[PDB]
Amino acid sequence: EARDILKRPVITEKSSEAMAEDKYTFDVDTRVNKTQVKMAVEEIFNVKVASVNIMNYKPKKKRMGRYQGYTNKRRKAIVTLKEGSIDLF
Amino acid sequence: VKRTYQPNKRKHSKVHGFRKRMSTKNGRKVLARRRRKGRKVLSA
Amino acid sequence: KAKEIRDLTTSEIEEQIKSSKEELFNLRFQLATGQLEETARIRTVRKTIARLKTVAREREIEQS
Amino acid sequence: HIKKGDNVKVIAGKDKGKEGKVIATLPKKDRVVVEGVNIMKKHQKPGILETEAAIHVSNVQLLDPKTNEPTRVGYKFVDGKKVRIAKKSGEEIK
Amino acid sequence: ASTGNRRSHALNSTKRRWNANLQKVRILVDGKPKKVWVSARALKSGKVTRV
RNA sequence: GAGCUGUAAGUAAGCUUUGAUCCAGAGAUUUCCGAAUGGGGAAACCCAGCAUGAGUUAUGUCAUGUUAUCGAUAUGUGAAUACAUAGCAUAUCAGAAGGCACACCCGGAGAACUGAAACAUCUUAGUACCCGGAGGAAGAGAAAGAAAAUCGAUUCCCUUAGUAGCGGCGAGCGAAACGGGAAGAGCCCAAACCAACGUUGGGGUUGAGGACAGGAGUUACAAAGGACGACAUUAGACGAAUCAUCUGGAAAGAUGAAUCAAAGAAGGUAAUAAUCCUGUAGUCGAAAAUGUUGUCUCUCUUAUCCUGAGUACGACGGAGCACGUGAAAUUCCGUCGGAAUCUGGGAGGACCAUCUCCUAAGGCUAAAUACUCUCUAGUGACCGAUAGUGAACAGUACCGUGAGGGAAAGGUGAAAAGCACCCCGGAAGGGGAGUGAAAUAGAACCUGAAACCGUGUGCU
RNA sequence: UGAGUAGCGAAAGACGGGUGAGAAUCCCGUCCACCGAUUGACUAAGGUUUCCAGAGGAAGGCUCGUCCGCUCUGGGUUAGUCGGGUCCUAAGCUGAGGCCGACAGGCGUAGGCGAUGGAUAACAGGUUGAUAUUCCUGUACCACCUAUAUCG
RNA sequence: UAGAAAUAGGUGCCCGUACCGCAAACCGACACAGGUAGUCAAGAUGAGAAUUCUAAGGUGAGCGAGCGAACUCUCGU
Ligand SMILES: [K+]
Ligand SMILES: [K+]
Ligand SMILES: [Mg+2]
Ligand SMILES: [Mg+2]
Ligand SMILES: [Mg+2]
Ligand SMILES: [Mg+2]
Ligand SMILES: [Mg+2]
Ligand SMILES: [Mg+2]
Ligand SMILES: [Mg+2]
Ligand SMILES: [Mg+2]
Ligand SMILES: [Mg+2]
Ligand SMILES: [Mg+2]
Ligand SMILES: [Mg+2]
Ligand SMILES: [Mg+2]
Ligand SMILES: [Mg+2]
Ligand SMILES: [Mg+2]
Ligand SMILES: [Mg+2]
Ligand SMILES: [Mg+2]
Ligand SMILES: [Mg+2]
Ligand SMILES: [Mg+2]
Ligand SMILES: [Mg+2]
Ligand SMILES: [Mg+2]
Ligand SMILES: [Mg+2]
Ligand SMILES: [Mg+2]
Ligand SMILES: [Mg+2]
Ligand SMILES: [Mg+2]
Ligand SMILES: [Mg+2]
Ligand SMILES: [Mg+2]
Ligand SMILES: [Mg+2]
Ligand SMILES: [Mg+2]
Ligand SMILES: [Mg+2]
Ligand SMILES: [Mg+2]
Ligand SMILES: [Mg+2]
Ligand SMILES: [Mg+2]
Ligand SMILES: [Mg+2]
Ligand SMILES: [Mg+2]
Ligand SMILES: [Mg+2]
Ligand SMILES: [Mg+2]
Ligand SMILES: [Mg+2]
Ligand SMILES: [Mg+2]
Ligand SMILES: [Mg+2]
Ligand SMILES: [Mg+2]
Ligand SMILES: [Mg+2]
Ligand SMILES: [Mg+2]
Ligand SMILES: [Mg+2]
Ligand SMILES: [Mg+2]
Ligand SMILES: [Mg+2]
Ligand SMILES: [Mg+2]
Ligand SMILES: [Mg+2]
Ligand SMILES: [Mg+2]
Repeated sequence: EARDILKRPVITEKSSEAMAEDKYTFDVDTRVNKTQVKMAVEEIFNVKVASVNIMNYKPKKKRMGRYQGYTNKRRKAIVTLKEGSIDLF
Repeated sequence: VKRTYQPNKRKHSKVHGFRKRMSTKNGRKVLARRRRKGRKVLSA
Repeated sequence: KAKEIRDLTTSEIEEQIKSSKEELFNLRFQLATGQLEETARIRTVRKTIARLKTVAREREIEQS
Repeated sequence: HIKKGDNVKVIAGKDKGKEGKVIATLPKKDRVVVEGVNIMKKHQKPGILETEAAIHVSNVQLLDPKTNEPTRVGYKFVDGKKVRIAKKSGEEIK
Repeated sequence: ASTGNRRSHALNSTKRRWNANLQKVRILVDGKPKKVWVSARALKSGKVTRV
């Protein structure tokens, strides 16, 4: 289930600035806790995790012509590595 | 001057929410009427 | 592929499910980093997993 | 009943009387693209492209193998297979 | 209890009920003694015996 | 049987004659809320117990199952209290809950405006609303009947008949039997009485009978199953016959000459097509599932006593009967009283006598009948965008705390061929040049009336 | 039509420089002026992306607009200790059994839910375009777990 | 009451967290002279959180330019 917990890496200027400090940002499944995220990261990337910070993002109002709607709600986890490194690219 | 509507999330949910409607036969009648008419929104 | 799956032992089906889920995970990470561009591989692996779980359930229902 | 690669005669439209190979088939719209038939001039932004525009399938007709006259096509069975056959002659269509 | 009409001398109609003459006695229901409301006419009939 | 990855263009990356997309039958998967049921809760969320399993030295975390209440069964255990019971714990069952087109149906409960030219009896009306229960129908049903020469369960249609009658005899309300039809079906108990250890079997079921002395069937009349066949439904397949010229952007139109027809229904195709396409008449077709069905089978069968008791019935108060308590029989409810036992009992519109018909106080029963959210196939001297659904593109937008109210909005062209390129302009917008039959068909796109707004000027 | 009419919603602006097709209205600067028991700062409710950056100027903005709480594209909210839950109860709501009621239902025992109150372990500094007692640095505390020697 | 340590190392979940917030974002159909709970409380003067001017900090109010008639409104003599 570890590969169901982690959906995708988040690559932004802020997330790259965090990567410079050995912090890796992932979009995760909205139903998981940060302990599950830590275990999933450890299982997938064979690294040691110092800590996990997690946050929720509300759906964003969005439109395409007369069709207004929302984006999906998101859960964002920032994973601080104790040892190892993650080669996303 | 103070107007009639002073919004309150808790008050609104407790008086008009889904569970309050389910709590009485007439509230369930409201839900049935709104389902029959085809409303997108059945309650708060 | 259902014919090819049908010739594998139950444990092998489980072994292929795990490795297919690993390849699918890798494809998503490549896509999110703008490095895949071969986007049809995602649906192929997804349906293969579906087929693998379909047969596993079929045999787990013939045994019981 | 009209397939890609077929030799067809155009029996209605501007190019009525011309023959050509069926380049493409659009079964959902019931239209075919016939080489050299219904040439459109489109204004390409990044010249004037000249290419075929589809015409309705009912405006083309197959030509009989023997008489080389337009023919409607029926169907017959030979060893569990459906084969196009001409109405005018009855010989199987390629 | 049945519903009917109370009728005035001018025949004005008003809805009314006719209640049974229920009396609270113990009748040993389903083997177990139990105080239940039972009509006096039922007690006269004899289907239900008290105590 | 060649394209395909929805609407739905666009690429990108792919799938597909080693048979894809697609259609039908059957399977598998099926998050969370919701009766929602482990507990809570402001629905789609939060928090747990127990058992089992991952993981970790270990805790934290996770996975899977299970845990509502009331019923049901069966194992204990235990009060006041001695036996007991109430109660309590545990296992097993998975019976109920909630929803609806809930339109038709049965029941409980039940208005008012209104009419009476006021109004109370009466009417609206046992209607509207509310509540309960179900079914594909429901209800009714096998004479204590209709009647007055006899019929023979119920229901429904016609008629009787706006009659008889009811009615502040006002306004109004308003039958039934006979006759003609649709459909058609009859049955099971309780009792006496036998066999056995009061409870089970046997027996019996009515207008005088009972006690005693192969043919019928799962549609009631008892109830579970199999074999084979049939048909139909849910995908589909085949399916006759036209060419030429003219005008046109385009022919199906006109003209000339042909053909098919169990097919001249219809729709499409660049204008109006029986013969171009999809079809039509007609014929063919099912691996699978679902029905309805026939045969075989398979089942079952060969007046001494009794005859429904707190009943019938009666008084008082009400209700239902077309009928308002009246000459009011007939049916039901509350309260109170309260029979008879084939020499019996009930009805025939108060009541009595005779006569005649029937045999209450237990139950079951198809069909003819009611309705349509639906499905399949069709139809219309029905609408054609202010019409027709509120809605051709929406119970949306919007309004309201909420219940709730509730719009506007269809058309380029045959085909996007949707205007390359040049010029003014920041753009918008234009003038050319092209496409097109047409661009005053350029997307605010068929036609483009009137109000209204401008420019020019013949007379004034 | 009324009609280029009424209005354009409490107030102090001036100039320089810039940008631009276009500037009283945008940016920057200096001077001037207004609030200051507040026109300042921080919490709560309520709203729900309006926040940040880059690009834009049809519509919206009572004028203008190069600007914007407007449009396009891409981003932004980090907690063992803050507030709430895994703690507690009040009013009130609900309520196994239970009592009552034509139906529907009403009431109520144990119990439960329920803060506006009770309990409860983290502080200072730094840092971004946008977060910070949450991130980083420094120094702590609390609960549980394990390892190396009475509880009630 | 019945009843039946230090030290070292490790672990610590969910929800909220942007922004406005006495308002241009909340309630008032509006970028509306209104309504909106609590907290922080500088200096001069003063009894004072009155008054006037200032600090911190914020702001110049989303139409302007002239003219300086009647009349209307607010203000002074
Ligand atoms: K055609
Ligand atoms: K924050
Ligand atoms: Mg957090
Ligand atoms: Mg649920
Ligand atoms: Mg639940
Ligand atoms: Mg619950
Ligand atoms: Mg059960
Ligand atoms: Mg159950
Ligand atoms: Mg129903
Ligand atoms: Mg029902
Ligand atoms: Mg009247
Ligand atoms: Mg009901
Ligand atoms: Mg019902
Ligand atoms: Mg055919
Ligand atoms: Mg044909
Ligand atoms: Mg022709
Ligand atoms: Mg009898
Ligand atoms: Mg009556
Ligand atoms: Mg009567
Ligand atoms: Mg009478
Ligand atoms: Mg009588
Ligand atoms: Mg029109
Ligand atoms: Mg309409
Ligand atoms: Mg043009
Ligand atoms: Mg132009
Ligand atoms: Mg031009
Ligand atoms: Mg043009
Ligand atoms: Mg024209
Ligand atoms: Mg037009
Ligand atoms: Mg005007
Ligand atoms: Mg003027
Ligand atoms: Mg005027
Ligand atoms: Mg004036
Ligand atoms: Mg003015
Ligand atoms: Mg102003
Ligand atoms: Mg001042
Ligand atoms: Mg901004
Ligand atoms: Mg403007
Ligand atoms: Mg914006
Ligand atoms: Mg209660
Ligand atoms: Mg009761
Ligand atoms: Mg509190
Ligand atoms: Mg900030
Ligand atoms: Mg903040
Ligand atoms: Mg603001
Ligand atoms: Mg303003
Ligand atoms: Mg304001
Ligand atoms: Mg205000
Ligand atoms: Mg003071
Ligand atoms: Mg002051």
